[PDB]
Amino acid sequence: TTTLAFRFQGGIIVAVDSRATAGNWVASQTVKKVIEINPFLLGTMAGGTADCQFWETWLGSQCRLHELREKERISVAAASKILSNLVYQYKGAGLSMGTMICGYTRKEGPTIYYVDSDGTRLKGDIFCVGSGQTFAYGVLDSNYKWDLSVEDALYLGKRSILAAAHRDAYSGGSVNLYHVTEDGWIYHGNHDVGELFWKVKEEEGSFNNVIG
Amino acid sequence: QFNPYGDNGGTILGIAGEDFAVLAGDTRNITDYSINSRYEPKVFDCGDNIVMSANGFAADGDALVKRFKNSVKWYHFDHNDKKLSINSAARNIQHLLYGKRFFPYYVHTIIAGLDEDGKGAVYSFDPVGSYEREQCRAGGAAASLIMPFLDNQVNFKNQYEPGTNGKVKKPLKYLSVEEVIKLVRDSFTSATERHIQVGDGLEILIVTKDGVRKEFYELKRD
Amino acid sequence: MDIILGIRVQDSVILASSKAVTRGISVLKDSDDKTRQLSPHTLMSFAGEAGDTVQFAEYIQANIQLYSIREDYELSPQAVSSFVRQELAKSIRSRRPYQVNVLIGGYDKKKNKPELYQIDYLGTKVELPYGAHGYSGFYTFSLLDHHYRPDMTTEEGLDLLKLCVQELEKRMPMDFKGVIVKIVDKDGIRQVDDF
Amino acid sequence: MDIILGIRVQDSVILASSKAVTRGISVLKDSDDKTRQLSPHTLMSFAGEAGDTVQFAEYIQANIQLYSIREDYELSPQAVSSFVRQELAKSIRSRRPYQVNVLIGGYDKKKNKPELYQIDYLGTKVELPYGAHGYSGFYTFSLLDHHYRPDMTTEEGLDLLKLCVQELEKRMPMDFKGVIVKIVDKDGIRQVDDF
Amino acid sequence: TTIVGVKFNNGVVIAADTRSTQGPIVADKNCAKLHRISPKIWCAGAGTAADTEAVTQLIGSNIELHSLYTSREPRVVSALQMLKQHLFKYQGHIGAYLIVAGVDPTGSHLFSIHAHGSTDVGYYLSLGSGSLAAMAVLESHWKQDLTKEEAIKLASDAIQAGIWNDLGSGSNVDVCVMEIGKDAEYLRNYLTPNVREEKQKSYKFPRGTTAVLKESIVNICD
Amino acid sequence: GYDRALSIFSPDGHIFQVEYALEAVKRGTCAVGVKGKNCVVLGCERRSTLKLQDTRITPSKVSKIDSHVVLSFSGLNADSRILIEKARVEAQSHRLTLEDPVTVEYLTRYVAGVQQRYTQSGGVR
Amino acid sequence: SDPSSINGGIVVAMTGKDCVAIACDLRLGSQSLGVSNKFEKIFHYGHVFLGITGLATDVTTLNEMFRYKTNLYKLKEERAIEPETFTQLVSSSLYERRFGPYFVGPVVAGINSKSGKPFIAGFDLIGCIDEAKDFIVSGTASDQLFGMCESLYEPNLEPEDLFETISQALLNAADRDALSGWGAVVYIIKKDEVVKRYLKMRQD
Amino acid sequence: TQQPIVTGTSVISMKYDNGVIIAADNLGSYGSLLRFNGVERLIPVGDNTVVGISGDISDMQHIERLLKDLVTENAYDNPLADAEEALEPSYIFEYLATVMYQRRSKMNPLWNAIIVAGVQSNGDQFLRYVNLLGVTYSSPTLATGFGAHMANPLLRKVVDRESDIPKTTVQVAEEAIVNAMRVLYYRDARSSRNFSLAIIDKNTGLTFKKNLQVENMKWDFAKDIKGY
Amino acid sequence: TSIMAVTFKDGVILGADSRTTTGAYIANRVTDKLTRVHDKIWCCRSGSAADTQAIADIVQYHLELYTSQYGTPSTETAASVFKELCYENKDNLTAGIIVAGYDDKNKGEVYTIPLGGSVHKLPYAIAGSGSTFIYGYCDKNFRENMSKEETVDFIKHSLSQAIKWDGSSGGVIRMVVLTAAGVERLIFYPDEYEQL
Ligand SMILES: *[C@@](C)(CO)[C@](*)(O)[C@H](CC(C)C)NC(=O)[C@H](Cc1ccccc1)NC(=O)[C@H](CC(C)C)NC(=O)[C@H](CCc1ccccc1)NC(=O)CN1CCOCC1
Ligand SMILES: *[C@@](C)(CO)[C@](*)(O)[C@H](CC(C)C)NC(=O)[C@H](Cc1ccccc1)NC(=O)[C@H](CC(C)C)NC(=O)[C@H](CCc1ccccc1)NC(=O)CN1CCOCC1
Ligand SMILES: *[C@@](C)(CO)[C@](*)(O)[C@H](CC(C)C)NC(=O)[C@H](Cc1ccccc1)NC(=O)[C@H](CC(C)C)NC(=O)[C@H](CCc1ccccc1)NC(=O)CN1CCOCC1
Ligand SMILES: [Cl-]
Ligand SMILES: [Mg+2]
Ligand SMILES: [Mg+2]
Ligand SMILES: [Mg+2]
Ligand SMILES: [Mg+2]
Repeated sequence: TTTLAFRFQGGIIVAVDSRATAGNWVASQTVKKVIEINPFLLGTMAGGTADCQFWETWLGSQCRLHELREKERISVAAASKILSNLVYQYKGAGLSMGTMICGYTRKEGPTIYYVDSDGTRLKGDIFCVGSGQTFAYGVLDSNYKWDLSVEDALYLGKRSILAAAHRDAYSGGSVNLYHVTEDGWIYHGNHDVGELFWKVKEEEGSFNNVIG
Repeated sequence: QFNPYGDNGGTILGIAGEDFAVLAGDTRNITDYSINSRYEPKVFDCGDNIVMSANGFAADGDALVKRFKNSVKWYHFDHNDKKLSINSAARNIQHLLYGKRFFPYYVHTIIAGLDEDGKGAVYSFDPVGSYEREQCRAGGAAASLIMPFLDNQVNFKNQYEPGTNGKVKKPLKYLSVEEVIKLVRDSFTSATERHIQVGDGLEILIVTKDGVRKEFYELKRD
Repeated sequence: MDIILGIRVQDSVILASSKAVTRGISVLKDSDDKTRQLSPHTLMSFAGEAGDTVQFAEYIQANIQLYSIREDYELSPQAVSSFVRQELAKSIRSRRPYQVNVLIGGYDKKKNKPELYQIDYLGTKVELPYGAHGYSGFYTFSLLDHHYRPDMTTEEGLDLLKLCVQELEKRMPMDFKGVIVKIVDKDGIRQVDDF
Repeated sequence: MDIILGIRVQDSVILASSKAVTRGISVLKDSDDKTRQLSPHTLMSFAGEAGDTVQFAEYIQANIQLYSIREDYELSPQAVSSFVRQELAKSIRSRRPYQVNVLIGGYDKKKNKPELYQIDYLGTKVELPYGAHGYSGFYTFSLLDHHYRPDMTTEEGLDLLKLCVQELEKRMPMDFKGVIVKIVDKDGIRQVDDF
Repeated sequence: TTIVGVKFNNGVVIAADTRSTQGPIVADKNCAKLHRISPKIWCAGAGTAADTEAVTQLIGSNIELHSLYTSREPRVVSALQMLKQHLFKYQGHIGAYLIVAGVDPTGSHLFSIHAHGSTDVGYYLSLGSGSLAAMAVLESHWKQDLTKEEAIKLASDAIQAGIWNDLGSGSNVDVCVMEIGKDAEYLRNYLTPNVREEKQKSYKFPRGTTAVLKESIVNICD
Repeated sequence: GYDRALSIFSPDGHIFQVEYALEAVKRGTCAVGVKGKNCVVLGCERRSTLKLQDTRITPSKVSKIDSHVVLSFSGLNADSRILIEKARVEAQSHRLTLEDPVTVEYLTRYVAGVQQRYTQSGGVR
Repeated sequence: SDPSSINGGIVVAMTGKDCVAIACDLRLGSQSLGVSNKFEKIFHYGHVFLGITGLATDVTTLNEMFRYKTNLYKLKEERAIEPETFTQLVSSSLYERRFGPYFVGPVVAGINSKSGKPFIAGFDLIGCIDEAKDFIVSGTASDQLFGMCESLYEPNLEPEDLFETISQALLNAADRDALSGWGAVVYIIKKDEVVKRYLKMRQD
Repeated sequence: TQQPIVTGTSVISMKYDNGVIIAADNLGSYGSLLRFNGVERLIPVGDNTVVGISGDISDMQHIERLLKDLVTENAYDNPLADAEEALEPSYIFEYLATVMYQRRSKMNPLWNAIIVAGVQSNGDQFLRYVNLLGVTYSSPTLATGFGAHMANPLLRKVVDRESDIPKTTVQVAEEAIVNAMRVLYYRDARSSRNFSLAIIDKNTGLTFKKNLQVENMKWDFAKDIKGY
Repeated sequence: TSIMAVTFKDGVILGADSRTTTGAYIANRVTDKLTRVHDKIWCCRSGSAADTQAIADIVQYHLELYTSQYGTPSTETAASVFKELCYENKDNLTAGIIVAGYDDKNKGEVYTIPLGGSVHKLPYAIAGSGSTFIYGYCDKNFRENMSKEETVDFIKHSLSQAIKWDGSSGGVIRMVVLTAAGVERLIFYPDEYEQL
C-alpha cells in the first residue's frame, strides 16, 4: 500500500492506490482503500485488508449509533479514538493496520488522525502510510505549501501516489482521489496508472529514468 | 506436533456477464501426491440464486459452506422469507470468516449470482474475510496460472486497437454465455496441463433469472 | 518517544521532552507533546512502547482528575507519584504490562517546595534533584553532577537544560527533533514556546 | 556509514556522502569523508560494515593507482566499475565477504561524458542518471524521478541535491550530521566546502 | 517420477513416465528419463533431475573409456559399482535414484541404486514418487518366465498406474527393451494416452494488437 | 444473589415502590433551581433543628460533578452520594473517550438512566 | 533473503514456423525498491541467444563467463557455437558449482545455421536441461508465464503472429507479479535477420 | 495435541453393482513392535453399515463406544427403530464427521482415518471417508494409509468411474479387495496376514467375514536372488 | 533387520531375514543380508544398507589382497579389518555387523561388532532391531556343540519370533552354512516358519 492525506487552505486531500498483494503475487488492482463512513468522514486502509475493511466498516456503525444517540454528527477526534481504543484492546494479538481518519466538523475544522494497530493515535497535517509511504513523502513534502489551490492540491496528491506506485513494487493499479470540504467529501475519480503514467510523463516531462 | 490444517488442492473460477454469472471448479480432491476423489464437487447452490465455492482446506471449506447455507435458512425465518441479495450474502460471509480471525478458515471463497438490477455479480474473499466485487476471479491452486489469462481475455488488458499507435484501448463489452463457457473450458484445460493438483473433471454452475443450470466436462486424469 | 528530562531547582520543576514520533524509517511527526497535566500543580512526562504511553498517561490523568472533583482538593505530588508507582507495580505482573517510563514534576503547595519523581515501568520510584529515562541519562547525569547546584533559579535551570539538549544533539545517534519544555511552580504549569 | 547519493548531469557527476560515524549510543565523529579518489577523473563513495568499507576502498584505490603507473594511462570509469564489481562478485562467495556498497562517479575523457555506477555488496552493477544506497533511496528516488532532467547543469544538480538532503533531514530517524559533496567533471575532482 | 524395470526370458525391459515437475507445476510434459550408459546398458532416473543426468553421463563417459581400454563390451556391474561408490562418497547429497539395467557378456541384469549408495537386485523394481502405485501392479501381475511382449505390457501397465494415480507422474510412457543377442530398442513415446483436446477457440490476435515503442534491426553478423 | 422483584405493578397500573420513593423526596429539604439570561442558580434549604453543627466539614447540599456542571437534590442523603459518585465517574469517562466534557443534557440522561434501572432490576429499591 | 527473488525478473522463449522468439522484462530491484528500468536479461553470442533470470550479480557474472567461453570456442573451432552445443556448455558450467550454485534460471534460444531448425531450452540453477518444442519460461512470474503460454500458444506461427503471442504472454504475466515489469524487450529471430522490439507496458 | 501410541494400518473399500465391500487387518502395532494380534478394526452399526477405522486404537475404542451409544439413543421413544427410522449410513457418517472436525478445532484430535461403508434405505451404495482433520470425501474406491498408495491403483482398474459400478459384480469386487490385501502384506511393514472383510448388499444384506488370511503368495523367486 | 550367527560342532551357520525398509514401506522384501567377504568368511549386515555394503566391499578387497600375499586369512583377521573401519569411522557409520567364518584349525568362530566398533568373540551372536525380542529365547535355548539340524532349527525358530514381533523384519529366512564340506545356501518361506 501507499496512502496519503494532507491538510491545506481549501480543506483535506486524500489519495490512495488500489493494489492488494499476497507476497509477490498481485492479487487485485481494483481495491477500494478509502472507506466512506458518512458524507463528512473518510477512513484510509493500509496493512491487513480484512482487519482494515472489517474494523473500519464497524467504526461506521459506531459513528451512526453516536449520531442516533446524541442527535449530532460525531467529531473526528471521537471517531478516531473509538478505533484506536478498539485496536489497543487487541494489542499483541496480531492485528495489522495503518489507518487515517479524515473529516471536517464545525468545532474542529478539517482534521486528520493517524491510527495504527499498536495503538498510536496522532493528530497532524500531513501523513503517508503504507509500504510506499517514503516515496509519497518525498514528492509531497518537497512540493507542499499550505496555500495550494484545490486544483493543484488534487494533482499533488495524485502525483505522490504515482511516484510511489512507480517505485514501490507493492503499490500500483490506480489512484483514487477525495477532497474533503466544509460541505463534506467529494469523489475525484479513479485514475488508472496504465494511462496516467504516460500522460504525466509526456505533459510534465518527468520520469526520465524510464525508456520513453 | 499436531497440524490442524491441510491442503486439498483444486482450483475455482468465477465470471460475470450482463444477465448471467458462472462459477466453475474442478472436481479433483487431493492430499500430498495422492488423489482422494476424481469427482468431489465443491461448487454449491445455496439458494436465492447464490452459488458458492470455498477452495483450499476442504474441511474448513465444507464447514463454511455449511454455515452460510444455514445462514440463508435463518435469514428467511427472521425476515419473512425475504430474498437474500448477493451483496448482503457477501457481507454476511465476511463476518463468518472474520469471526475466526485468530484461527482462520484456510480457504479462498468465491460466490456468484445476480445483483438487484438483474446484472451478473461475482464476489471473492480472502481467508479472514476481506471481499470485493469483480467481473472476474480465479481461486485456488492454479489461480496464478488462470488469472492473468482472464485479465487478457475478459477485461481485454494489454490489448489496443490495431493501427491506433497503442493510444486507443480495445473497448470493454459483455460476453455471451457461449463465449464465457469457451473461456472457462480453455482456462481449465490449460491449468490441468501445467498444474498437478488440477484435473479429472470440470463442473460449471450457470446462474440466470430462470435459475441455476449445470454443465459437466471431462478433464485429463493424469 | 525517547528523550525525557527533569530538573528540580530552588522554586520550580522543569520537564523537557522530545518532539519526534518515529515509526520504521519515517519520522511521522516533529511536534509531539509527550506530557499530560494530572492536576494544576502536577505534570507527568512519559516515554516507552507505542500506544501504551498515551493510554497509560490518560488513564492516570482521568483518575487524578476524578479524585480532585470528589474531594474538591488537589493531591500532593508525593501522593500522586505513589499512586502512579502502585499502578505500574500492579502492571508489571499482569498478562500484558504497560511498557511506560514516567517523570512526575510537581509543586507541593503545603510545603512550598518543588518535587521531581522518576518512575520506571517496573514501578521503581525515586525522588531526585534531576532525572532522565532511557539513554538520555548516560549523557545528562554526569553533566548535571558537575554543573547542578541546589539553590539555582528557574532561569539558571533552563540554561542548565540547554546544555543537556546541546550535548544530546551532538552525541545521540537519532534525530529527536528538539524538545518541548514546561515549568511547574507555585503558579502552576506553563510552556516555554521558544526553545 | 549510512547515506551516499549520486547524480549524473549534463557535464558532471556529483557525489554526496554523510559525515557521521556512529557506534552504539555515541556519534564518535561528525566530519568523516566516506570517499576515495581512484584516479584523477574517478571517485568512489562507500557505505556498509565497519572496517570493511575503508579496507575495501583503499584496496581498490591501490590497484587502480598501480594500473595507472604501469600503463601510464587512466582507466575509463566503465573499466574501473567492472573491476570493482568483479572484486565484490568474488567476495560474496568468500569465507568472509566484504559488506560494502559503493557508488562510482567518473568522467570519461574519451567520450566526454559523465558516468555514474551503483554497485552493491553482491556485485550488482547498474549505470544510472541518479543513484543511492541503503534507506536513502526510499526517499530520494521518487523525488528525483519528478525533478530530474537529463540536460541539467552542475548548479542545477546541486540544488536538486539540496532538495534530497533536506528531505532526508526531515524524515530520516537518525542524525547523519550533514554531507560532504564532491564534483567529478572534465577538470577532475573537487570538494564543495559550504553545504 | 514413476520408473520401473522388469526381467524376462532373454533379457530385461525398463520404462518411465515423461513428467518433470517444479513443485506443483509441470515444467516438462514430455521429458526423457531413460538414459544410455552404453549401447546395451540403460538407466532410469528419479529424484533430482540434474543429478541423475550428470551422474549418468559421467559414469557413461568412464564406462566408454573403460570399454576402449579393456577391448570389451561393458558390464552392468561395472556401471553399478562406479555409480554406488560415487553416490556413497557424497553421502546422499547427490539425489540420484536409479534403476540400472542391461545385457552384457555375463548375461542380463537389473539393479536399483539409491542416493546414499545402497544397491538392490531383483526381477522387478520400481523407484520414484509413483513407485508404490507401480509396485502394486508389479506385485499383482508379475510372474516367472515372462515373454518379451508380456514384460513390455507389464512394465507399461506399472508406469500407467503411476501416470493415473500419482500426481508426480503423467503424460507418456517411454520404454527400452534390452534383449540378449540383439540391439537394444529404445521406444520413445511408446504410449501417448494424454493428448490435449482441441481448444474451443483460436487466440490468434489481429495484427497490431500489441502497442510498440521502438523497432530496430539487430546485427548477428560479424 | 438477592433476586426479589421489589418494584412491581399494582392492579391500578402503579409501581408503589417508585411512588413511595417520591414520598421520600417530599420529606427532604427544599431545593430550587432558577436559570437567568447568563447563569443558573441553585438554592437549598438547611433545617435548623441541628445546632452545634460543624459547617466546615458537613457534606454540602450542592455537589460538583465536573468543573462545569453541578447537582443538587432532595430526599435521602445517603442515596444521593451513590448517584453523585456514578455521575462523577461517567463525567471523567466521557472526557477520556470523546475528548470533550459532558453536556448537561447527557449527564442528566445518564443519571436518569441509573435511576430508571433501579426501578426494574431485581433485588434493589 | 531468498537469492532468486531479491532482484526479480522474467524471461520467456517460443518457437514458430522457421523462427524463434525470446523476451524479457527490464526491472532490477532490491526487494520492494525498484532500482533500474534498463536491466536487460537477454544476451547473445553470435546467433545463439541466452536469457538469464534470478540474482542479478550472477546474471552479470554468467554473461561475462559465457562470452569468455564462446570467444575461446570460436577461436579454436573457427566457427560460431550452435544452440544445441551452447546448451550443453551452460549445463556443464552450472553443475560445476553443484554445492555453491549460481542462483539463476537461464534460457537458450536460437536457430541452428546448418539444419535451419528452431531450438529453445531451459535450465534450473544447477544445470538440468529442459528442452521443448513449444515454449520455455523462467523467473519470479514463472507460474503466470506457464498459464499464459499454455493457453495462448499454437504451433507453426508466422514471425509477425508469433511476436503478438509471446508479447501478450509476457506483459500479462508481468502485471500479476510485483517484482517483474518496468519495461520489456522481445527478440524475433529468423534464419538470417533478427528484429528487436521494446514493448509499451504499465510502469507500476 | 496428541501422539498416537497403539495404531492400526490400512482400511480399504470399494463399491460394486449391488453394494459395498470393506476390509482391514487385525493388527495393533506399538511403534515397530507388532504388539496386539486380535484387534477388530471393522465395527458394524445395525445391519446396513460398517465403520472401518485406522490410526490410534485407544481413540478407536472411544469411537466404538460412541457408535454403540448412538444405537441405544436412536432406539429411545422410537417404534420404527428397526424399520423406517433405523440408523442410515449417512446419519452415522455425518455424526462422526461432525465430531472429528470439532475435535481438530479444539486442537485435541481423535487420531484416526475412518471409512463408513453401507447401503441406504432406497438401495443406494454409501461410501465416504473422514479423518483427524475433519476432511471428508467420497469415491468409487476409498482407502487409508498405505492402502491409499497401493490399493486404490488396483481397485481403480476395476471401477475407474461411476459407469463402471453397475458393470462390477460382487465376485469380481471381492477378488480385487482380497488381492489388494495381499499386496499390502508384501509391502507394508506394519501390516499382518490376518484380516477381516465385510460385504453390505442391497439384497443379501450384511455379511461379516472374520479370520481371513492372505494366501497364494509368490515367494519362490527369492531363492534365485544372491548378494546385492 | 533380524540377524544371527551360531557356532556348532561342524562349524558355524549365519541367518537373516530379507526385509529392507524406508520408514514403514518395504523397499525390498527379498534382500540378501548374508554376504561373502571370503570363500569361508561371511558376514551379517544390520543398520544402514549403504554403509554396510560399502564396508563389506572394502573388507572383501582387503582380504582378497591379503590372500594374494599371505594366503587364507583367519576369521579373527577378517573381524579386525571390519573393526578398524567401524571404529575409525564411528562418527559417520550406522553398521551392526556379525562376522562368521570357518577355519580348519579354529573351526567355527563368531565375532560381533556393534555401533561403537568394539569386537566381541562369542559362541553365538544376535543383532538388528528384531534381536531384542529373542534375547530371552536364545539364551534359554542355545547349547554348545549342537548338530547341523539342531542349529538350523535354533536359528529358524529364533528368527521366526524376531520376524513375528519386529515390523522391521520379515520376508524369507536366508541361511548360510559354513563347514569343512563347503558352503551351503538355505531359504525358508513364510508359509513354513510363520506357523512354527
Ligand atoms: C499494500 C498494497 C501492500 O502492503 C497495502 O498495505 C495493502 C492494504 C490494502 C489491501 C488494504 N495490504 C495488502 O495487500 C495486504 C498485505 C498483507 C498481507 C498479509 C498479511 C498482512 C498484510 N494483503 C492482504 O491482506 C492480502 C489481500 C488478499 C490476498 C487480496 N490477504 C492475505 O494475504 C490473506 C490474509 C492474510 C492473513 C492475515 C491474518 C491471518 C491470516 C491470513 N492471505 C492469503 O490469502 C493466503 N494466501 C493467498 C495466496 O495463496 C497462498 C495463500
Ligand atoms: C517425478 C516426476 C517427481 O518425483 C521424478 O522423480 C522426476 C525425475 C525426472 C524429471 C528426472 N523429478 C523431478 O522432476 C524433480 C522433482 C524434484 C524437485 C526438487 C528437488 C528434487 C526433485 N524436478 C527437478 O529436479 C527440477 C528439474 C527442472 C524442472 C528441469 N528441478 C527443480 O525443481 C530444482 C531442484 C534443484 C535442486 C537444488 C538443490 C537441491 C536439490 C534440487 N528446483 C528449482 O529449480 C527451484 N528453484 C526455482 C527458482 O530458482 C531456484 C530454484
Ligand atoms: C533392519 C531393517 C533394521 O536393523 C536391518 O538392519 C536393515 C539392514 C539391511 C538393509 C542391510 N536395515 C535397513 O533396511 C535400513 C534401516 C535404516 C534406515 C535408516 C538408517 C539406518 C538404518 N534401511 C536403509 O538403509 C534404507 C535402504 C534403502 C531404502 C534402499 N535406506 C533408507 O531408509 C534411507 C537411509 C538414509 C540414511 C540415514 C542414515 C544413514 C545412512 C542412510 N532413508 C531415506 O531415504 C529416508 N526417507 C527419505 C524420504 O522420506 C522417507 C524417509
Ligand atoms: Cl542391502
Ligand atoms: Mg510499483
Ligand atoms: Mg494435472
Ligand atoms: Mg509488475
Ligand atoms: Mg514382521
